[PDB]
Amino acid sequence: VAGKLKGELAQFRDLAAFAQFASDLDATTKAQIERGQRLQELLKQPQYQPLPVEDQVAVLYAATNNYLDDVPVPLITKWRDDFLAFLRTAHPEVRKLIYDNRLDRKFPTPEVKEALEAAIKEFKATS
Amino acid sequence: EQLANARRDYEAEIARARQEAAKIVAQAQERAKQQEAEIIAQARREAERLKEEAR
Amino acid sequence: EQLANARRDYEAEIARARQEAAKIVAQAQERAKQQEAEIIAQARREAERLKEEAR
Repeated sequence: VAGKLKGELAQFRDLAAFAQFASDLDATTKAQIERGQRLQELLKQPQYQPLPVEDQVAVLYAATNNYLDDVPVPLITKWRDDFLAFLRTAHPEVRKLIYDNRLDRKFPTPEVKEALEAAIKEFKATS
Repeated sequence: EQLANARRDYEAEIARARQEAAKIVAQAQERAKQQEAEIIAQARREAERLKEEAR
Repeated sequence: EQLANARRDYEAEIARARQEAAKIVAQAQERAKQQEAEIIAQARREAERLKEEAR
């Protein structure tokens, strides 16, 4: 879940030069800039708030696979905190499945994929 | 025909959206109950951890 | 006008459903927060009792 995050942040840094222009950016460039800003806001983390690895991979999966574009930039930190609270309360078994299934060579297996996606959909609906 | 069909489909889609909103309301109530239960369970686990730490 | 009224009614229903869900979630979350604060206070009292036992 982090290789593609690194790629997207790289394109954001590459396109940071064009960000000054207004309306001169095509749909692809504007979408890439929005994704980059969203990822950057996601990385912003308060002090004394560690995230277990399962929460990290779940959050990055949510952020990178187009489940976060609708969320506006100023509220992404609260979105992440709310989503982590929802996971810790709603579906702890999802986090356990992530934790015991993180070592596997191909992490996005069908069961973990569908469970995590269902959790994200339920959270977004409840929002 | 346009007027009649528009009104009829308006009512029918209103009923369909009412069913969807009923599902949404049921989901909201069930999620509130499940979240209350999960908060209670997590608080109990935290209190047990605090008591074990105290011991 | 009827075709637009269909969307109007659907939007009103959606808004009602969302508002109901949000209010229910907020009330449940407030209740859960109060319960968690009570459990935390009980844990602190238990820790003070453990400290008294150690003393």
